[PDB]
Amino acid sequence: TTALVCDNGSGLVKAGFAGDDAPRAVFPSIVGRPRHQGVMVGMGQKDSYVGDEAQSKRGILTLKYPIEHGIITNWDDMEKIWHHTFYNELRVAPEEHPTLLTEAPLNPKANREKMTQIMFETFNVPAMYVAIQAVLSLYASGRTTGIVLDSGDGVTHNVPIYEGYALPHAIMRLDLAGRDLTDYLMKILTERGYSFVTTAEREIVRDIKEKLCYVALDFENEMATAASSSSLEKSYELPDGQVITIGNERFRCPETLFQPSFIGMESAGIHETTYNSIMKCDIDIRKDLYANNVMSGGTTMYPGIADRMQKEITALAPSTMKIKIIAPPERKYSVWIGGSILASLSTFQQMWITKQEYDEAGPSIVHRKC
Amino acid sequence: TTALVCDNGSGLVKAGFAGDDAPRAVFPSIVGRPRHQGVMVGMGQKDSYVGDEAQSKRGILTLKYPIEHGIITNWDDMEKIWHHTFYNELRVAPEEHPTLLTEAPLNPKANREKMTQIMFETFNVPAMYVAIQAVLSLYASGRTTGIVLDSGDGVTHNVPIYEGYALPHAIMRLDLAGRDLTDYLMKILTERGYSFVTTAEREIVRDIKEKLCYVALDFENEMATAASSSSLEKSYELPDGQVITIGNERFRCPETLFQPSFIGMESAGIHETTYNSIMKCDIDIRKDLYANNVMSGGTTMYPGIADRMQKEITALAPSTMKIKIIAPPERKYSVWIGGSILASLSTFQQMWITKQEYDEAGPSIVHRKC
Amino acid sequence: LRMKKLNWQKLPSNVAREHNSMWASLSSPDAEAVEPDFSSIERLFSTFLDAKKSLNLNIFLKQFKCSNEEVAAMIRAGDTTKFDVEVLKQLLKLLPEKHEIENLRAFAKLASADHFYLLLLAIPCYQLRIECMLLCEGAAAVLDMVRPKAQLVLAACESLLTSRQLPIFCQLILRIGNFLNYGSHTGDADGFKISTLLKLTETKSQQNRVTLLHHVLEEAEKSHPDLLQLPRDLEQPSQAAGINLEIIRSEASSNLKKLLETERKVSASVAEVQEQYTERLQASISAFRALDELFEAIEQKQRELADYLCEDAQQLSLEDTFSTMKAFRDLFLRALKENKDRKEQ
Amino acid sequence: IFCQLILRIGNFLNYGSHTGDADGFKISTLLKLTETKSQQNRVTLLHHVLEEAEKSHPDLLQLPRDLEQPSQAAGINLEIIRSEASSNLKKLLETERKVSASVAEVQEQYTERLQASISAFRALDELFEAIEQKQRELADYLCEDA
Ligand SMILES: Nc1ncnc2c1ncn2[C@@H]1O[C@H](COP(=O)(O)OP(=O)(O)OP(=O)(O)O)[C@@H](O)[C@H]1O
Ligand SMILES: Nc1ncnc2c1ncn2[C@@H]1O[C@H](COP(=O)(O)OP(=O)(O)O)[C@@H](O)[C@H]1O
Ligand SMILES: [Mg+2]
Ligand SMILES: [Mg+2]
Repeated sequence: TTALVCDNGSGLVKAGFAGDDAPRAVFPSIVGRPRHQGVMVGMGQKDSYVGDEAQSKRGILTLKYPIEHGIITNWDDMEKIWHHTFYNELRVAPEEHPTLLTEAPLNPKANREKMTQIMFETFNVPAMYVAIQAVLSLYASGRTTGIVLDSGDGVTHNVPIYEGYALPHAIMRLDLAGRDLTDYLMKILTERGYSFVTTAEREIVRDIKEKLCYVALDFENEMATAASSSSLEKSYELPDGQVITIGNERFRCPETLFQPSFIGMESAGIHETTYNSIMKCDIDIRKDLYANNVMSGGTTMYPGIADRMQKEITALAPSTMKIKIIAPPERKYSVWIGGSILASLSTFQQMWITKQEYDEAGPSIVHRKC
Repeated sequence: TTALVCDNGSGLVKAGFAGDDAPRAVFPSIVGRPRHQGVMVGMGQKDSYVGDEAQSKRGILTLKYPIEHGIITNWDDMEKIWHHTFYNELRVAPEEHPTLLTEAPLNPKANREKMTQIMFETFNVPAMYVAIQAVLSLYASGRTTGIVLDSGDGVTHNVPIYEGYALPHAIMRLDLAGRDLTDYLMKILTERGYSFVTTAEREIVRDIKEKLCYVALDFENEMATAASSSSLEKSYELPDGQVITIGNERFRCPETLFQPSFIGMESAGIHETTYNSIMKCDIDIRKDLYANNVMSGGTTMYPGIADRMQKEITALAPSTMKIKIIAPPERKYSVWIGGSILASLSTFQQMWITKQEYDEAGPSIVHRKC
Repeated sequence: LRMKKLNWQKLPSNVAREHNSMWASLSSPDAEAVEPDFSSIERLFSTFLDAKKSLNLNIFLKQFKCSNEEVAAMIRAGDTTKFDVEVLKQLLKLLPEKHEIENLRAFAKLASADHFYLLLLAIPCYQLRIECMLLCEGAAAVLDMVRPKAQLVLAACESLLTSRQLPIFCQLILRIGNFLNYGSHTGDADGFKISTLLKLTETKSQQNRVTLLHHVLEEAEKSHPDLLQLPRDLEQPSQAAGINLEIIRSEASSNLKKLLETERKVSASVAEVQEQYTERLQASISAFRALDELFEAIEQKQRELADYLCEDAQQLSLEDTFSTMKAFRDLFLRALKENKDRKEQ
Repeated sequence: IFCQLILRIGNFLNYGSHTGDADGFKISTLLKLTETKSQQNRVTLLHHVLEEAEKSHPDLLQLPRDLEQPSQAAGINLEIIRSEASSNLKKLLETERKVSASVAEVQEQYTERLQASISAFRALDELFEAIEQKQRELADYLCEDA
């Protein structure tokens, strides 16, 4: 029996099969319910539009994310998403396929037990394992020692890894992530006259950011340049045919990642956060970490971010130090790619959490083998 | 005339007048500045707020410590604190008012000259003396020969003293102090869900450790105690009215002093530091020094700490050797108390740098006459 | 009248003028000389003891919060209201030296540190006075702590001598051990040392989790009065572990030797000392007699115990039995929980 | 010009004390020039000497133009740049013997590659000796101990 991999993200759910190059089913992790009145009758109506179905009909639905800041709260919504993946997107039987799941570090201990409990009872999987997001991200690159900047949708965390094992005392975490950058975009879009309030219009602002946003190399010069000439302005067409124009709002949105004071946060940017995580490690291994910055996650794809981080890290590290940042093109699915690689290896066998062991310690055995 | 005694610490500043028993003015050693925009114009506004004024308004300020690990880093910020203490808290003109100062052990040579020029020129102090934190700590305990475990907010120290002079070859140092202890509590507090990622939110987590955290005699026994029953749980109310509950995290925060591998440090515990610092002395003195372990600083005010280390030192020390842990009830302000005693001595007036004496030799004169 | 002083690292006047030094050129009109505004610069920037002994004495006198005259009366009168065991030790070290007495005798104007010495000098035989109450108070805190140790070790030996399960338990392993080691150098031995029971868990079974101690406990579980009443009899020897009798015996003898030595000095003093401290010293002398007498009973009791185990003398040094027996009992309790856990699961 | 002016001014301020009347001072003195404060408490000795130096712009104000190269040179220690060049050279020579003893199939492609890198570092370490000679004059220029 082949294994299964399902990277439960905050914004997107990427699941497939072990050994595959790409996920078989990636869909947003949103569950929507109707808010208007069902005047029409005699027609097939549902109240549990989840994932891709809810995205298409978002005009008549309220879109809610079951996962906020990487922590699952709506546990009845997560059961729907897991049931949607196992039976609709993949069309597989959970009781005959071992499963692998991915969970962010520095997560509440209560999250792990509940996730194990659902899968071993509601779905009755034969085997299950939980692995760290940043550990699987480095396995995609083929390495086993490096420092991973994983800016997902809900949380930005930095996990230095050495010889295949994480360093729990040097992990830094920043709550500013991709979703918080979307909300800051709507805040400054009202400056020019465009108002987006609905959760249906929240997705529109997300797609504006995914296309017209880039990281400026020099903020002071790029702000002076934008005010000097209209050469930086682009245009976007709304689903109703309306067109909007944004000038210096293009790079001011992802700049918050490096100046978190824009949205009121106090912690330093990702460039200073990564630097601080290096000094928490031993001085004899900082040579192996300063040259293996492997970005991952969707939020790390603003054009110019790789150049910007190299420039900022250089001004912090000693001049003689060598700084090399690896930015793989497939960093969106890096966390899943490492999981697909790991599950196929025969060494990962004899490490499963089988049914005969889960009942020995209940949902607390997930902490025994993680 | 009277002589002022001013103790400059990493966390608190304790000052007052010589001859008394308790410090007149003890306040945190912070200098905060606004991070927002001042909309109103009628009210009086100030560039910076010093002392407990900044602590009260800490919701809209970032708090910066002028002293890190005992050494004075921000020399312009520490000139504000001394001005605040002399003119606002004590409200006494430093002119015609000789003062006394306490300096950390192994103080850098440059810092000693810098302070002498600051007080003699700016404040026009007729006389001044500089002492050592560990030397004054043993005076306040009614002794003259012993080993002091001066564990403050910045740095933990073990300074064996013999007849009023420290032993520089046997002086140890451990960077496991109160500030590092509260930063470890924040990391493990997220295991239950609660998150504190702000400097202003560090003071909130400081008071949780001060009130609820204690030391367990047997780590394994307390580990099994918390798992067996929830009797260890305690409830604390945040300033905004929320309630938080902590179980086994109560005794795992001060345990890092004895198992420094928890925080990532590769050094040994405080129990081994005293044992290591005692083998650098003479064999005959070791019998005398073993029965004069004197506590100091605020970081040692934990329930069952004067007994836990006695159990630990018993294992390291030989069976014939005797151990006497001295933990005076007022050990929080021991350093200042010794300074008050020293300044009141009739024969102590010969060790004062007169104003006319300073007119011949500059700030380099502090190394002499001391 | 006065100028702000700026501190610089002054260079020697013979080195700064060398040819390689740049200051040599400035000393001669070889560069463009510039003159500052001198008018504005002035209006804009305008005891006999050593310290080791004298200071330590004042610090010693600052834990009483009384005058120097008052503290002299307490020493003369021998009052111990504010004087403790540790305080006396510091006073013993802080005593007049050979040079200190000569300077004072050769001699208000003198500092308060030497003022207490002058008052202390007037006190007759001040050296003897401090030693009198140091030993008496110290002896009071010694007898009440050695005595429970002496009773505990004596009780442990009697219980160990009168134990019933050890003859049954040591026979079962001996019978088993002969079967296990039949046909080799080991086995068929009449007896073994007491340290054998400490290595019982080293014999693993096929399951690798059940040891020889676990198996003999499984068959002993059927007969609860047999081999399971043993830990009830091992409580007293277990507590005696870590309490060596050599230190407690030396401490009693050392204090008595010092107390007896000072007894002659006290007897040579005036009658005032005798009528209110001499009877205190002899009271402690008689009290310690019962302490050392019980030690002989312990030595007699352990002599039978040393021959009880059929082990060579000077090899069964009391503390060896206490440490080994406590560890053996500790391992016994752990095996019982595992055996009970095995039965239920 | 600058070091002479502070020496002239410093002698005036320290007249009649142990300090003063000195023929020179260490280079670290200028780092403590701004610590002295005047009556205003915001105008230091550095500020005052600049006020009179502002009258003569070519004097004492062209200095920061000459200090850009030494300023950029800070933070680059020579104890790691010299060790790194020597450490790589030692490894190259040790492996040079190994490849030479190997089959000629490796020598025709890799032996000549190593010799190219070995010869390149020769000019690198030669410049290091030039720096050592240059800094020796500078050390005696400031009259500071070796
Ligand atoms: N009851 C308590 N329990 C635990 N920690 C405490 C308690 N009271 C105070 N502390 C700790 O004491 C620290 C500061 O105390 P202290 O007065 O020794 O510091 P300090 O004077 O700044 O030190 P230093 O001389 O090292 O600079 C606080 O940061 C706090 O963590
Ligand atoms: N080209 C892009 N430019 C900027 N942001 C992007 C881009 N593509 C995706 N994102 C951001 O990535 C986020 C989710 O990506 P992903 O890392 O897969 O989420 P998760 O890891 O939480 O599943 C979205 O919120 C989106 O804002
Ligand atoms: Mg992810
Ligand atoms: Mg202190």
